[PDB]
Amino acid sequence: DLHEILHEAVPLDANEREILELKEDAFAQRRREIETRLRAANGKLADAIAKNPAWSPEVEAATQEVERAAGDLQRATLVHVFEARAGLKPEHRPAYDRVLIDALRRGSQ
Amino acid sequence: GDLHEILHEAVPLDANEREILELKEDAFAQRRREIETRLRAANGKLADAIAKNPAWSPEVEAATQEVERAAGDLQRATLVHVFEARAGLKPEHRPAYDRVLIDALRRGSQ
Ligand code: NI
Ligand code: NI
Repeated sequence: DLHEILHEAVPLDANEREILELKEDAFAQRRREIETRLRAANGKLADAIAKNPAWSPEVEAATQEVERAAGDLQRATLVHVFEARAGLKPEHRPAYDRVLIDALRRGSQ
Repeated sequence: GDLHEILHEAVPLDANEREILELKEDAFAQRRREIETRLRAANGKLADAIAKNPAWSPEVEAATQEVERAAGDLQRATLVHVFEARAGLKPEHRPAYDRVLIDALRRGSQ
């Protein structure tokens, strides 16, 4: 929810909004792509447990995919934070940082 | 809701099942706190780094990887707990537990 709390947290001029809108679509593609992997991995866990409620090679395999998809989402969200930052004018960025830093510090708790 | 909290609410236990699962539930709860601790420490590491140099530094790359690991750890740790809890259940009560488990998980496939 770092993406959510940062989204529209700082002002944006006309040209900043349009660039950050393109970056948002790129993020949306990557996110939906990871989200699909997560969904498929869950579906296979469903079949596995419904077949045999034990930690089978099926369960382990799907779990690693869930693990990887979970981690990929955290990295993708952080990368987008910096990508969105790079789309700001070199005088607006410190305002973006202060919200980001606090959002992390209040999450360090 | 969370799968751990979906199950905890949806499939109820008897008096004996709760007393039996008490030790294991406390074990998982403290395992979760350890991972939560790791996550918080990772976030403060990112906060301190960006404040020094708002960039993708080695400090940022390392902390992100720590976040990536802890996020994955929680998923596995939760799943292991799900099976551990299932073991301490009466054989008769397991289909209900399984039903909530499979359904809650099936929702995560859509
Ligand atoms: Ni965004
Ligand atoms: Ni539990």
